[PDB]
Amino acid sequence: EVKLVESGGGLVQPGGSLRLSCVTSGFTFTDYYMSWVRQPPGKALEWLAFIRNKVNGYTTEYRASVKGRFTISRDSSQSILYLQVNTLRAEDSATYYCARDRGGNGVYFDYWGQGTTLTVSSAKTTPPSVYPLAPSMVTLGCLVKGYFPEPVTVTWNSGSLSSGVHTFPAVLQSDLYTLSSSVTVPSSTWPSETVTCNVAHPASSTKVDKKIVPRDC
Amino acid sequence: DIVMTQSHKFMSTSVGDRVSITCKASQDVGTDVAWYQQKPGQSPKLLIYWASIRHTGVPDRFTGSGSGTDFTLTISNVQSEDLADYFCQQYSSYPLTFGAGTKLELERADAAPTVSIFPPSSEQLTSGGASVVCFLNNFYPKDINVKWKIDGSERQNGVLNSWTDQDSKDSTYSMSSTLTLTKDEYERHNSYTCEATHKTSTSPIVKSFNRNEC
Ligand SMILES: [Zn+2]
Ligand SMILES: [Zn+2]
Ligand SMILES: [Zn+2]
Ligand SMILES: [Zn+2]
Ligand SMILES: [Zn+2]
Repeated sequence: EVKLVESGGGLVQPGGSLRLSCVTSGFTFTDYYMSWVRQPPGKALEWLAFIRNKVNGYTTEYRASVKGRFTISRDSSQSILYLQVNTLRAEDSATYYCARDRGGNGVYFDYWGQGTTLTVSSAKTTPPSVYPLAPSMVTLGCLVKGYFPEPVTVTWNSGSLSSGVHTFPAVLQSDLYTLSSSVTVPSSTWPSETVTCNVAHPASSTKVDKKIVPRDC
Repeated sequence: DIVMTQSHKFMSTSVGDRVSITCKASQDVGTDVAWYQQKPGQSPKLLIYWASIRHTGVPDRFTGSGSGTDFTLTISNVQSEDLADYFCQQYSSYPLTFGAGTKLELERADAAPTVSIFPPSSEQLTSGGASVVCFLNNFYPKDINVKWKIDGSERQNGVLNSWTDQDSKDSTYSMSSTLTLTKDEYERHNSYTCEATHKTSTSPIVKSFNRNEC
């Protein structure tokens, strides 16, 4: 049915410009209001703009703070919605949501896309360093240190080990993130069977495997 | 402009109970109010529009009510799949504004944390660094405090803390603490201690290791 997929996010330096995209499917695109909403870290959602349907002349309405900075538009022959952004500052870092609207001028958002994450900073992309954490039930782990920017995904045994896994959110310090993950397995399954954590950092094309081996002390 | 104020950022409840999430508007918005649900790592989902009309596919447990400035989203018979963030929205006047959200936390009996301490790995020591990690898993309630002790003295600089959200399986919380030092500094001390203060124990849970034994 209704489906929305956003693209265009990533790391961008301050003062730059870019265009976000939203590919829609499952409904007649030219018949519905479309909008953009952003979600800053630890802050309430902020509506940015919306554009009306064909019967209403495709007119636009903007948040006063973003007028002259942000531009919403539709593709001429495809079911794609765009959002042009310029003069980017660190405050623009957020998850940007594409949404289909209902209610006419009383706009509410009945279907949201998955969202695309934008990070505005001058910090340099850095790959992570993965360190093992070794000591009836035993707890192992992996330490991911010194990477930028987000995100980083962690699996255990290529996805086959999912029970008892705690992956903690990343913490920023001096323009570098730090993340850790823990797993608890029965002592009769380790180290008799291998336990390996997999770390992915697509911003630097990094994919590390780290086998957890027991220690002598 | 119009501000939607959700007075509670967190609300406690149990499975099978009834929850009322309130939302207060800065001025009269009539019934031009919508409600949404957002799970961690997922997109928002429309629950109610026009103050009281359930969206298609929304279960009958979610009900909206209110007129003017005070609105409420009531969830009868709370299920485990309702652990999420809930926020309101007004469309009486532009710009459209949202509430800050209210997260539903599940009630359960107390639980002491399982504490584990880890010395630095050979990979990091070869690079010249030394990080010590302390895992604190499956405790309740979420209120906890961790202190790092080096040779008996508390250390605060170089500590990084991180907390998980409520576990979707046992309704507990977890926390990780990483004390980062240089290799030279790490080799100049013996005992490294991670102390966990929790309401489940009158005395703190202590986990430590000695470098002389390794
Ligand atoms: Zn709808
Ligand atoms: Zn768990
Ligand atoms: Zn709380
Ligand atoms: Zn109205
Ligand atoms: Zn020292």
